[PDB]
Amino acid sequence: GTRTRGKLCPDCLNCTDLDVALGRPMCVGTTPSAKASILHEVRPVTSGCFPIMHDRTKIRQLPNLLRGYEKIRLSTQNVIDAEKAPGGPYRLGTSGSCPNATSKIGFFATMAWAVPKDNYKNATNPLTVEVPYICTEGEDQITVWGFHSDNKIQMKSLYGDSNPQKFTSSANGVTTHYVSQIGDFPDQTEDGGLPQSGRIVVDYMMQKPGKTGTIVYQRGVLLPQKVWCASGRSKVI
Amino acid sequence: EVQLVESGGGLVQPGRSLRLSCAASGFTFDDYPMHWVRQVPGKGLEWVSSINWNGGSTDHADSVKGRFTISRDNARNSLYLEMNSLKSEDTALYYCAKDLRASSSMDYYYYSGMDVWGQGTMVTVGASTKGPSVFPLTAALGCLVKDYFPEPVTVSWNSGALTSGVHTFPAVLQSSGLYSLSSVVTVPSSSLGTQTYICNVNHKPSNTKVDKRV
Amino acid sequence: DIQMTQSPSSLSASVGDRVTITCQASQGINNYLNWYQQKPGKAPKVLIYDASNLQTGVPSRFSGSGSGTDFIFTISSLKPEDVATYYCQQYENVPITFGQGTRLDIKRTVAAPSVFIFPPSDEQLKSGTASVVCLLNNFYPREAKVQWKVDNALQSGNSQESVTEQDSKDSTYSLSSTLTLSKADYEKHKVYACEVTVTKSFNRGEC
Ligand SMILES: *[C@@H]1O[C@H](CO)[C@@H](O[C@@H]2O[C@H](CO)[C@@H](O[C@@H]3O[C@H](CO)[C@@H](O)[C@H](O)[C@@H]3O)[C@H](O)[C@H]2NC(C)=O)[C@H](O)[C@H]1NC(C)=O
Repeated sequence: GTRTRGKLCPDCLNCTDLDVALGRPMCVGTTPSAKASILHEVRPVTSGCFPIMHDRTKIRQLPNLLRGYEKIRLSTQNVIDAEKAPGGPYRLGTSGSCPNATSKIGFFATMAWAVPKDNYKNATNPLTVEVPYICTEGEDQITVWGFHSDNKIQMKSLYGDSNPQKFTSSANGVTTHYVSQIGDFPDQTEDGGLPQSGRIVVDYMMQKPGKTGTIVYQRGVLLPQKVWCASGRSKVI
Repeated sequence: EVQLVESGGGLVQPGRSLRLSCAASGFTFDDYPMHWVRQVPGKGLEWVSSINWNGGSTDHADSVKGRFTISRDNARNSLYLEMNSLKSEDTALYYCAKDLRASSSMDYYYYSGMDVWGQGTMVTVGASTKGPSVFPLTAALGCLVKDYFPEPVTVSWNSGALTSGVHTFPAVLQSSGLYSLSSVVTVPSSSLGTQTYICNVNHKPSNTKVDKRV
Repeated sequence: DIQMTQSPSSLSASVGDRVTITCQASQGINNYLNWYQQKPGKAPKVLIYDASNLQTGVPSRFSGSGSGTDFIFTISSLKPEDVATYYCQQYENVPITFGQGTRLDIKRTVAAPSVFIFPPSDEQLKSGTASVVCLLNNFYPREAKVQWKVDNALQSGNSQESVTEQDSKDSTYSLSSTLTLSKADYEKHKVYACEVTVTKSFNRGEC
């Protein structure tokens, strides 16, 4: 009678569950719904895009929570205009470490890499941005955020100061802060094999239907563009 | 008008160091990566160094690995190239060019075709710069540049009022280590009494300009 | 590292002719190749980007092709305005490399050189130096022989020449002969003339 799904996206070849979860390029596809989904990975491991400091956050259990939801679909449209966020003009950070069928460049769709234009050189002030609820009638807002941090000189090469950056988000009573890490980054893991002195810290926040999402950030943030709209409950096993 | 103007040419003795500059105008300078390309006069093309729109990804050729360094400022619409410990082979003409792709790649793969080149400036790698001696000449006439040193030099005519029917000869290499070239123009017979023709010469490293009448 | 090798290096073809230049890469490259036109003395300009995509603003007669290991360049109909040296350029991984370049020149004219002879200026003689110029302007062959003769004496090694090139207006190579001399040797002989393989002559101090 009923059917099952172990792979969150069939027809997404060579893509693990966390590959399609982060919105890795060449892993986006139709993610259908089945009331009885099977759990397979104790350690959801990625493969491809920019290396991740997985242990810094609770990011590893995004699909195992998403698999408990019946219907799943990524955001049809962007959540916020990244370039028009406060704190100066921003350039959509593309990258060659996350390739694409047309060109070797690309990046996550769930998150965009914000880079301040070279007009930026000033003592900064903390910033804030809300996160709307674009999702449908009952589908919960599963927003995926993060920030980038590189070596000491590369941060100063990209941003105004070599000093660490401060971030924090809050939604549905869950409030968490984050400070960036500089230098002596751990080994490259779950990447495409290309050397990168920078690292990525990924996390997510849940907004019940109508609940606004708050995001306070500094330089080096990975603002979300696409987000997950999931509702109901799917049987986990 | 989209322009790319190189600057800082002249003479340097072996082992020295230089800081070349390039000025951009007429386009959104911040979106396109930049390249530097050298060329020995009358020879092939060799690539120097390339940088993305950001200062995040720098790539150098192995021929100038550790000796040259690229740098840019998008707030001032200027591109720089820092050169250290210049070798004898580095004597060439160096071009400033922008990339055509606007991809803000920040990764290894960001370089593409140029589509826009500057006029270039000459890098010479060790004797005092000399100023030229200028000598004048249907009928024909011209002007001789003699007794000078640096190859970069141009000749204008009537303050630039005649390029048709003219022919500019490349520099010759005398056994005296000094360059030499001339430029002549085809004129009718009756032009000897009606129009006064003037040839205009300029030498940049020695700040020498001489305009002579026949 | 990548290296590019272009095939003909020197191409001679008639007006309105279809010419073909190939550029094969040392290693494999997928469509990442561009082409450039460079007339002598001026800055190069791009013609074809990313394997056969014609650049906006350039004539439609140009065209490219190629994929994988072998890449092709094509000029459908030749206009005299197309004379230049052409380079293929890759934008795949590592330093972008060019071919060693291919030069192109045209193969339809026979027009006879115009000959002009110029006595040196008086103001140059006041500095202890004299230099005579022998000119041959707008001649097709380029393959030409010019000799000097000062009073039936052969001038050897003391003359120099220049590569005038051909301006792209149905024109052809020119040439000037620079005979370098000193002041002492100048006033010791009378007749000056340069042989062409026809000769114009003058006398030192006459009208
Ligand atoms: C990943 O591959 C997809 C195709 O499966 C790319 O799709 C489209 O690519 C263009 C070119 O980068 C994107 O930008 C647009 O380009 C046009 C032409 O230059 C420009 O006029 C527009 O203003 C826009 O910048 C386009 O947004 C994109 N569309 C979609 C739905 O993806 C995609 O670009 C590739 N990924 C990345 C990061 O480029």
